[PDB]
Amino acid sequence: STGSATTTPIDSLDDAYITPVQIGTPAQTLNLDFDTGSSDLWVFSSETTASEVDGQTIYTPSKSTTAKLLSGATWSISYGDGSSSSGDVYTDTVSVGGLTVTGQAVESAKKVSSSFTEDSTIDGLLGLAFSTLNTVSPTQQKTFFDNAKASLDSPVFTADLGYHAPGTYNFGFIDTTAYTGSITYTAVSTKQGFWEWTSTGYAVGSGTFKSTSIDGIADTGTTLLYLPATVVSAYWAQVSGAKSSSSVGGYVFPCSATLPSFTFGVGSARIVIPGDYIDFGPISTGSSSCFGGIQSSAGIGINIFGDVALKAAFVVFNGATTPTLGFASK
Repeated sequence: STGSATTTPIDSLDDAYITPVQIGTPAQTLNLDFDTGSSDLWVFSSETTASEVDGQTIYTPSKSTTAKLLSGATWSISYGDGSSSSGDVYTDTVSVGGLTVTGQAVESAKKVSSSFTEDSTIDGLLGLAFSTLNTVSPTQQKTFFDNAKASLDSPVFTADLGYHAPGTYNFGFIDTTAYTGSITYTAVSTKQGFWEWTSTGYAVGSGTFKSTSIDGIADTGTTLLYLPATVVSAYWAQVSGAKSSSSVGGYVFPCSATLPSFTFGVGSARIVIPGDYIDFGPISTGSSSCFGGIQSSAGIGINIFGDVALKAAFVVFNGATTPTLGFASK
């Protein structure tokens, strides 16, 4: 089997992407944030504290003929941005782009933090990291991908995120029309539960490539590219008027600037992030100061190849016995 679903930016900055997902019988369609940096599929629901729901579409398990409470199971998650959610657990039929999993754990939110309430466009998350990170207790549950895997034509999914435009998540096949050139594959460590890999270096604009190992994660659920302070300083030093602002919370630059590209290495291959992808717009409405899309990972504890990086590539998440990541230009 295979599945193919369009993913759409939630706003004009590509802060996140939402993908329609069918849950239950008859189908209830919710727009979920596919997150390769976590491993819980959780949704706003009929059980979510009413004051914490503001415009989201909710899952109502009592209206689904295929829903069943996983008795005694609970979940609780907190994300890198400090947001969180928690609740109880159902199993139900879940379909993404024509690919159906029966008995998928659907984590029903009883409580969500303010950032989720305030984002009317995201009805929940669909985690695509390794199932070892799943937060269900007492017995951890499998991700949608883990459950689908044995049914898939090939044990892969691909992320093809758009710059200010829709893109695609495919399951079970590689669309050879969706990228240019070849896909370069690189090793993955699952030791921390992430799609963790080692970039071979970077270049700033037309500069020479610096060969240096940068360990990080491929994370569709993070907006920006977070890299070591050395790398990030070298980038912004090439932008007139750029500086790190503690009051704003990162590097800022004059909105009139022309940003250099940023190249990262994947083995002997190279992915070029155009300068425009690094512009995240005014720091506040009407400001002539703009926020950078490449920021320091110092204090996160891990480097993160978030959407700024991933949307410059066609990315293969290979869930074979020995997992790997593939990157192609597009």
